Amino acid sequence: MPATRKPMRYGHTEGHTEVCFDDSGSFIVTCGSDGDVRIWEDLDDDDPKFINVGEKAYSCALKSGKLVTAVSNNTIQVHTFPEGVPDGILTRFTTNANHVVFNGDGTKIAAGSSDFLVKIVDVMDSSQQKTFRGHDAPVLSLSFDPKDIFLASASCDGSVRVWQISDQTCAISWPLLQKCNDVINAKSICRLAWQPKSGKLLAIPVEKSVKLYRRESWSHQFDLSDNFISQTLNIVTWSPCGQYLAAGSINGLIIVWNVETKDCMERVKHEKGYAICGLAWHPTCGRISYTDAEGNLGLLENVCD
Repeated sequence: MPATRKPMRYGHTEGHTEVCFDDSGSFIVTCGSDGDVRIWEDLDDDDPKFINVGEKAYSCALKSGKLVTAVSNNTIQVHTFPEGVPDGILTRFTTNANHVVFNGDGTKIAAGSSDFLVKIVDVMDSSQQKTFRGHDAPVLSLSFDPKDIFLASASCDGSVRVWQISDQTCAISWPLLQKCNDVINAKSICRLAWQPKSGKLLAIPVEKSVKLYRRESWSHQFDLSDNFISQTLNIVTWSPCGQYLAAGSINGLIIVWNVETKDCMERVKHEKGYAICGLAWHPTCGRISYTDAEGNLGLLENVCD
């Protein structure tokens, strides 16, 4: 039986919209350009709990009861979650940040901004910060190595780079992306993702494929492709076991692969063809939540049934 696509529902105003599951897996958590973070029981929840994090949210990450958001006063801030108690400011940039992520155990965050910088900050001690310098245009996306050795970044300068966290050096850079000056002009936000457990592979959406590179050697392993992908892939996310990978395209396609066998497990088309800009795998079940550039929220169930 194929994955069942519940009907998408309105989540936020139009614009970039992110999604994850809460720590328990019982809730879907979205954040959007209206500056709200919404907490949904499911897609039938007509009264989701809200956290007003600012006038506009660019990105949100959630781990172990800490909600970290990039908002339009150029700060990276913290709230407790789901309570929503303000818990301070972790760092700032001279412009907005475009992505913020937690590391594997939730003790660190990384953020990337339109002033080209990447910063890692200790969640419990904002005085502990590391800055990664080298990108020549806005940073689009970040992903932590689960082994806490490396951090990957994708940028409007056309590069995907891997950084060594301990000394902030650049271990490798692949010129895989199209160049542009502003995030609004990016063909793809290239929401790349490290493989969860071993971190053996880094998955990068590039044109109509997902490219898999091996850690430490930075060698290309193989690509995941499909005849149904007709427009650029925007975002990937792994199943928590590291065995499956989902990708979302700029024209609304969601596709799932078994990464070991490269078998295609699922394909789901967006009814209106909006770009997938948020995508998340449930922590324990075959369930994938996703959000699109129009602010809508969807849910796939019985994934890889």
